[PDB]
Amino acid sequence: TKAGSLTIVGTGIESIGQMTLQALSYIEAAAKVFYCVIDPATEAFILTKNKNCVDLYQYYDNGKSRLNTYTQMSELMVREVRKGLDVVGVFYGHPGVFVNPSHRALAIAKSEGYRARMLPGVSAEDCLFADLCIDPSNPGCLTYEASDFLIRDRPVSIHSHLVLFQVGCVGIADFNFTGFDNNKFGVLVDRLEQEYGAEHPVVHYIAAMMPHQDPVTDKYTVAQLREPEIAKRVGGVSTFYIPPKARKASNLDIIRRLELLPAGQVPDKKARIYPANQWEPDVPEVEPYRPSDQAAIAQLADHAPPEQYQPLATSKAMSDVMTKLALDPKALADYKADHRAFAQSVPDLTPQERAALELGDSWAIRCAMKNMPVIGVIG
Amino acid sequence: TKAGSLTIVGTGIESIGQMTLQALSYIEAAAKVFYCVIDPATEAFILTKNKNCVDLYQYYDNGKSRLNTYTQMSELMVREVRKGLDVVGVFYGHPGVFVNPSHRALAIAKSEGYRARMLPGVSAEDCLFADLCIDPSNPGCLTYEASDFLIRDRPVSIHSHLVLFQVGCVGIADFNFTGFDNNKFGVLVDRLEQEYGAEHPVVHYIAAMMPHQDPVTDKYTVAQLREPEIAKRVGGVSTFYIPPKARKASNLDIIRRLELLPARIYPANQWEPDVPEVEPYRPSDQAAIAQLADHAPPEQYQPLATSKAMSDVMTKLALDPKALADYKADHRAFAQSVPDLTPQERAALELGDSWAIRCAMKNMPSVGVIGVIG
Ligand SMILES: C[S@@+](CC[C@H](N)C(=O)[O-])C[C@H]1O[C@@H](n2cnc3c(N)ncnc32)[C@H](O)[C@@H]1O
Ligand SMILES: C[S@@+](CC[C@H](N)C(=O)[O-])C[C@H]1O[C@@H](n2cnc3c(N)ncnc32)[C@H](O)[C@@H]1O
Ligand SMILES: [Mg+2]
Ligand SMILES: [Mg+2]
Repeated sequence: TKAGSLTIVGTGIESIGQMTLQALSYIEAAAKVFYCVIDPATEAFILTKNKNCVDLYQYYDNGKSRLNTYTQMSELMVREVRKGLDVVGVFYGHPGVFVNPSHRALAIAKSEGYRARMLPGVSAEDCLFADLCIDPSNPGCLTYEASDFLIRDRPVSIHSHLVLFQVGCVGIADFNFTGFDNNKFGVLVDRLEQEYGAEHPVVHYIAAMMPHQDPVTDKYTVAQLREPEIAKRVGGVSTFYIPPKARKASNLDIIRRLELLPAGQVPDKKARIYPANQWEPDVPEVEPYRPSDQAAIAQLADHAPPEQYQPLATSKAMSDVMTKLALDPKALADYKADHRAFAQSVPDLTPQERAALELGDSWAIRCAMKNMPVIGVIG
Repeated sequence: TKAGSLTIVGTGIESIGQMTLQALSYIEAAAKVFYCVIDPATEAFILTKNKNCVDLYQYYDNGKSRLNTYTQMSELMVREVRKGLDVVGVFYGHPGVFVNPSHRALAIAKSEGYRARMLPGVSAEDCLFADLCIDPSNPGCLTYEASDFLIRDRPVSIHSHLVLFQVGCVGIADFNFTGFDNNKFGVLVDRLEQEYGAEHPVVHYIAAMMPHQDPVTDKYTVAQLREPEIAKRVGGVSTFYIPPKARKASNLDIIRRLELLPARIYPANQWEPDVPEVEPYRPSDQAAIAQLADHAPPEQYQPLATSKAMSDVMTKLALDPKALADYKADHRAFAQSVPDLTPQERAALELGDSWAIRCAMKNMPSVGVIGVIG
């Protein structure tokens, strides 16, 4: 085994609360930490959990290309990996969603034979779905970088959700500590008018960064984005959400191939899943209590568990070790190095529990933890 | 005006580790918990954190429409809200990403006048970006439900990433405890052949659910998906990633209006067909690295300058839901009861404005919110 590793983790968007349990445990275990976050409470919190940190944010500067900064950020991390150290990089949100230097550093580490992994986090788009009360499933979601959207003439879909990141720095390749002069913003507004029309809604979204703050969820017309006092509200942490303009027709040939309806029958056009998208222009709210809904609610009074339902029935020893593998990176490493020896080290496991842990297979652990007489489709 | 609330939270995809600190703290503080997760170690963990939990998974059944189950799930949660209680619903991953009952329950609670909020979590798409080593920024990302993709003829874009959820149950409305007979999967494969070609890559992705497991990241051709032994590997936790065919050329009219020049970023997408190796250390990269020797902190860079007392209270507001509720009820009273704050710190907390808290915690030299790493 070659010494040295790079694990890159996120902190989420809202200070501290949106960090994952595994991001925290890897930060605490690291030999060195490199971080890039944009609120002071999160920075202070990281500095309590590890005493060998470097702030990557100081490698930005007024008038400096962001590409130069990114090469510097990545080289600082890989230099320490090359000394045989367990290094952790930290980026706000999800560390691989609209983040350049993380992909670069991990690809270099991997090419040179070091252990390299990214742990996912909660992005600004994850926050958007939660705060605007939409699901990417209905009716699909397109996500772009705003400048790229324009330069490569990326296609819109007026029947699906559209999300645009980096709307506060259209055509801007450098940095300033105070803020951007977003004077090419009109080029974006022109594209939106062309595709959606002057009166279609655009939602200006800023997720709350502090736990007591409310999110910004302000609706404007495409035309209203040319007013100055409205335009200056769009900054470095602004994202746009553009809702669908219309509903796309169903394909009858596909409906028959999928056997969803027989030949001769057409879908119910006036049918929608509750609730309606609140941001769409002139769309009425759907009824939550149709007769079929009301009948399902009646069945609750009766209801008991089905015969094939598998209730949880585990032990303290088993639950404890499974929790430990998720929260203690050193215990995980030991388990992976030798399943059998780790399994024999754990007190109080039953023969079936010890064997299931010895194997490590998903089927085995489920048999050991559930009363028997992988399907999670909630979509 | 009215007692009772609903907060919906997620657990992430990989057992326990991918839960957020705030999802955990709201689960602990709740009067009643309702959960729907799909591995036993996460279920066991939830049950150690609150004494009053109900498993929503028992409302599925063989040959029963998933729609009927979703209506029952939402009504059970809102019933406890109507009793004036603080209720938490828990769904695996992000609780609003391809999840029907969460949106339903939140919309009903809001319309009736109760407090209602969703806290975001780590989705299967978040895991996909991390494990396949791709960024939705480059070159854009389209995300669809596989059956909806077919039924409403949703457009493909051959120059952007494509992600498809629910590929294991094409055209299937009901539930079965054993698994799906995914016998309409061929209709999906036909659309992908029409749009991308028989030899184009499709990556079959399953994120690790247990902390010791490896992800499934198996690359097939579209044509290979017709083979019975390959098709039957696609199940209830399977997602597809389809990479771009090629790179789209820049538009000169727009380049002129943005005032740019009339150069691929490292690293290249490993999944895209016939993409060459990009050099990590070009001349410009080598010169950026040389500058690290003499580098010092910029003049307008604002180093953190805070106190133990101020850091502690900001951490407390993020990790203690009842402390947050107390502060939001009365900023003055809360700030007065925090020991050892400076006058500037106490006044900043009383205001609660972002500008005030940032001034209190940083040195401002001779005010920005600017995090563009994309
Ligand atoms: C360099 S990127 C980093 C994104 C981050 N890694 C994430 O996971 O969301 C910066 C862009 O993220 C989005 N963003 C960051 N903070 C946000 C917030 N609080 N609310 C809404 N969008 C935000 C904006 O579009 C911004 O221009
Ligand atoms: C009902 S949805 C729930 C999604 C969940 N809320 C999330 O945040 O990802 C079920 C679909 O999620 C995706 N999914 C769930 N678990 C997964 C895993 N471990 N790896 C890849 N995709 C997964 C699959 O597309 C699956 O058919
Ligand atoms: Mg990534
Ligand atoms: Mg949502």
